[PDB]
Amino acid sequence: AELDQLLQGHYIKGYPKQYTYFLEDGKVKVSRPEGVKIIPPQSDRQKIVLQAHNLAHTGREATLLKIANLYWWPNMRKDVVKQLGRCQQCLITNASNKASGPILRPDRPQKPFDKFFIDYIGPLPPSQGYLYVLVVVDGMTGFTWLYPTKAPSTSATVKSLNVLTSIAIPKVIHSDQGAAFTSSTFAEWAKERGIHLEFSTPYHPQSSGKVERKNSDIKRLLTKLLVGRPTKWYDLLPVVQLALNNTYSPVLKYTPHQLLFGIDSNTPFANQDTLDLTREEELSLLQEIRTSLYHPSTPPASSRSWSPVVGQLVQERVARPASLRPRWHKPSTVLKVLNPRTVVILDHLGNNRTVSIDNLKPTSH
Amino acid sequence: AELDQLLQGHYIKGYPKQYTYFLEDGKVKVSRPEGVKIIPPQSDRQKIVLQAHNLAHTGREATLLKIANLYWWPNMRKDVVKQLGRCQQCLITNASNKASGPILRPDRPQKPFDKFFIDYIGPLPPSQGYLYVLVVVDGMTGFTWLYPTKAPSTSATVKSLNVLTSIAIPKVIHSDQGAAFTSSTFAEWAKERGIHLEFSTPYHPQSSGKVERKNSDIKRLLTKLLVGRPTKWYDLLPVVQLALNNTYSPVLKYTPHQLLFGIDSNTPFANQDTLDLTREEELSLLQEIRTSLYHPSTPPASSRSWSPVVGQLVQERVARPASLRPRWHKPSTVLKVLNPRTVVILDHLGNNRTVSIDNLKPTSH
Amino acid sequence: DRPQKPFDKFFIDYIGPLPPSQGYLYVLVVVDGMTGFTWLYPTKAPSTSATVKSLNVLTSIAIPKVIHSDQGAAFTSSTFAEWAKERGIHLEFSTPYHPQSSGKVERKNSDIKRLLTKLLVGRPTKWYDLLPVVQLALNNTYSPVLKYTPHQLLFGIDSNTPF
Amino acid sequence: DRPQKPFDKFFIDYIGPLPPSQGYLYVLVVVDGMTGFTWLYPTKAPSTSATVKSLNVLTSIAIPKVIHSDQGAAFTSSTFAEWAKERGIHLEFSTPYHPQSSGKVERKNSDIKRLLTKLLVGRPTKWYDLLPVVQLALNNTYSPVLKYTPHQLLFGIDSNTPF
DNA sequence: ATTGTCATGGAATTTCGCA
DNA sequence: TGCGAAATTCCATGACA
DNA sequence: CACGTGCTAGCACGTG
DNA sequence: ATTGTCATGGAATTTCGCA
DNA sequence: TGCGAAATTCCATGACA
DNA sequence: CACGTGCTAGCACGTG
Ligand SMILES: [Zn+2]
Ligand SMILES: [Zn+2]
Repeated sequence: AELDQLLQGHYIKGYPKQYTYFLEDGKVKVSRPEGVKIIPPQSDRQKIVLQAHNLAHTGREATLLKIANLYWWPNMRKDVVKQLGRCQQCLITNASNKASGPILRPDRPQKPFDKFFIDYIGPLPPSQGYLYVLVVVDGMTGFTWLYPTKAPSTSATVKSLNVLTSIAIPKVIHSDQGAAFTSSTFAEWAKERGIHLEFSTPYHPQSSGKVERKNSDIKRLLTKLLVGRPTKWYDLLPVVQLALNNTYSPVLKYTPHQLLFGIDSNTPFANQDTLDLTREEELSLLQEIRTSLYHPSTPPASSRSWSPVVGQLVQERVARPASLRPRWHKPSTVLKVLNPRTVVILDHLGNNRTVSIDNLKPTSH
Repeated sequence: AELDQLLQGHYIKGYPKQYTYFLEDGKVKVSRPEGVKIIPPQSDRQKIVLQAHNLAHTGREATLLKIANLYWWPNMRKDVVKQLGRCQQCLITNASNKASGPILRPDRPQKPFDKFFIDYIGPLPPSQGYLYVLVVVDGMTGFTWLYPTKAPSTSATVKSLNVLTSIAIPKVIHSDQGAAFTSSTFAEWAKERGIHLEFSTPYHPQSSGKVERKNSDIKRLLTKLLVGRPTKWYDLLPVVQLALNNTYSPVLKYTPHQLLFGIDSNTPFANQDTLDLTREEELSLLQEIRTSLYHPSTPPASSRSWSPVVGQLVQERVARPASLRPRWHKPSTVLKVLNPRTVVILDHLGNNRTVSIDNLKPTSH
Repeated sequence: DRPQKPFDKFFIDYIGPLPPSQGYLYVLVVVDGMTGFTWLYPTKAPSTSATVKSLNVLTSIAIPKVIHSDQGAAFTSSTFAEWAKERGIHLEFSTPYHPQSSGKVERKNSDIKRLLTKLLVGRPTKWYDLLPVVQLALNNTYSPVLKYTPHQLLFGIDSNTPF
Repeated sequence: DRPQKPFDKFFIDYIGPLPPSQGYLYVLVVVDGMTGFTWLYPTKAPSTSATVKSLNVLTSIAIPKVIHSDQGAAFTSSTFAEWAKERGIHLEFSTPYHPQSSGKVERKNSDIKRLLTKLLVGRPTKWYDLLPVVQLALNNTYSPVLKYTPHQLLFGIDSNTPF
């Protein structure tokens, strides 16, 4: 009883007048369309709101309605939202209802051998005691190399990539932060050959999209070929590699082989259209195709997405959350906005993290 | 060389005239905008198409372009699609590009105790040597009961449901074809009490949506409550059960308790709005709420969906497909269209199956 | 004052000892004061201990404003009074040897007391298993004074098992 | 007839024996007929056996219309002729003791033959490990007659390691 | 400190053979 | 020209994770 | 040895 | 012989206190 | 009436599987 | 004991 001048009939900002505010039992009541409710002082509200919310750690509306049952005051929701911003457990467990910003469609690498994309497929069914495949996809062309390994180790990634780099050396190699790739040994091997290692954000395999999406064609064709047969794939990687490199992307009109060489080699259904040009008149035409290749632009934003601004409160999807454990880390802050879709955060540990917005939800309230 | 009258200059339906069809090497050629291509007889086409497709079991376009490299004939695609309809491996591995029809929003059960929805949550973290929860959700109200079990057995489902049915008996009980529910023992227990067992389609948990979506609120609140604490949940099922039954659905304006009783019991923030009516004037009002409760209608169809007609060729998502094994069964036929979204098929074994269209793709070609 | 409603008062009492059916020698009787609804909980003794076990199962469904009982040991203990306060359940007590109730509750506690005993000789020393059926009958029994069942007054619709 | 192109002809030959670097005593030399590109495959002997192992790795990348070689045992075997036909690779044969090539191939097979040997005394009996660097140099070597590298003629762009 | 991708097959649409 | 049939392009829907 | 990151196993139950 | 669901919180929108 | 602020409703986005 | 159906584990690698 401090803003109680309403009992004498005095006006207090935010309190309507066309009602009558009496007293009963020792409590300031108010007659309402809803019924008759109890107005507590400012001092007693924050506590009541909490009591109510705490019953099932309910959201804005569900929390208000429980209080509606007994109380009215000016802009109760204002007090309730204040509380949901403070409740630690709700903030770290409730999922989000805001979708990521629309995806970026990175420019295709300019030249063959600009960027290399890598990932490991497996474990697979043991064929000749091999268990994994190292897939190496060239950015620009989409030419793909397939190396059977006994494990996804630096040890064996190096082995393969040597046999590979005999043909050429790439400027950039991009991979998921897979164990074998983020080793120091690999950093060495790459430093030595003078190649820049570029790394995907964690738990975000669209980043390695080019490989993953080639993986698909690799698993798919392997399967079609191993139907009715027991799965011995080792002896098929050769057959798959060639076939895939030599299959047309409809929206490009070109095989990765073509985008890498300008003429087919001696493979079935060999295109001879550039037969009569000199190699020089032909290699020129290629420079042309490579420049005007179809390229997609970002799709429109979702009606209810969000994009990250500096110093905004933001939380990170828990790596591998335990059973019955919250799916979000303690809230954090945006430091650098590398693009509309990648952000560096003051991590919860409290490092620097470069994370995809996908593994982020904007903190509510 | 049978439709070779084109060499003399005769016309054959479907072959253009403004070109010139000569002979070289012993092969009927044609001069084209594309270049100079080879026309083989009818007898030699089907084989060529196959050769081409077989290189990477390529789709329509990707298969044509490989043939484009060397050949032209009238409506080559017509021949190519014919072949993709016959290739067994492509039909059983290529995914689909047609989405399911839009979902149905089944009428809410009319009265409390019309329909019961059940499922088992777990395994969980061992609390007092209990590992699972049997969740029982009432259709109409959404009142929910929570039974801690040591396993998801009929043995123990029966145990719980007895304690439950002491309050009332349900007309219908709906569950996923979970082991313990599709036992004959359970059929018995249910036959005895005279309750009809209604079963969800396999591998389609939206069917048990009402439970699953309550599961969510159950796991969510459990977590919020077990933050910082080690996960001993046994002693919390009581607290959760009450709290959840007594939390408002915003779009309904009502707690499941209210939809089941018409007044709150003695729980925090007890609504007293129907205080002054007789129990009779009150129980009547309830009959009213129950009738005019918000209900959603099916969302619009996707631009590129499909819906099942009788006798259509259709294939079924492989239960648990092995590694490198195709994700679809040999194609089959629609017998009965139970609704726009459930179908009975001549199974591949070759039984009757009632499957959701979600686990179905229309056979291509 | 204002009209009677459910959950306003639960009337509780023990019944026993009875013939040992799987160790259960007693039965806890809870009756809603207004609808005359009945819950039955088989216990091994009339202790606070098992009175709590059972009223927990019940108060996880719904919670009375008031519990009313005889001054039986289990009901008058501190343990129970602490258990009560914790939940905002008011305790009321029938003054010794002169039992208290409304019309309705007196007869229902009777119906049970006798209905229990009939299916105690008619179906003998294996009664445990049958309490659920008893409870269903009891709650689906027709009322003279209000021409509606407990299962009707409580849920506001017809039972799917009429009696 | 019509202009020269890559994959039209691969010229192959063995070189050895050499000082045992991890067991590899020979080297298979494949040179593209038009771009003068070079692939090098360390083998343990000049057998069809290891000629196949190696040309498989290569023919998984791209496939020549023609292989041309000396009448060395490995090249003239049935095994190899069967392996060839299977893939639609035509076999051509330099008539004994009087070796055959275009200008380009003659000099490149020379460059290698000598470049191999220099980094055979200069960096001694551990050569195996260095074949990749050799191969890179070889393919990034500048051409007089056509003022472009193999790596340029083959891929149509500048190497990311010029020489 | 970095970013989704592309085979696929009905459907929509633009090009073609012939007047 | 303009009209029917063919042929090529459009694209959303899934699987790679 | 436990921790971070990129992959597929695995176990349950009731029935045949 | 069967069928998705609903808490949630910014945003959109309809009701309210006062002239 | 009509205008600004409050209050209630709208809804798409995720997690249950 | 393997098979159908509804759940979460598990193992890999390199580094600290
Ligand atoms: Zn909370
Ligand atoms: Zn196929």
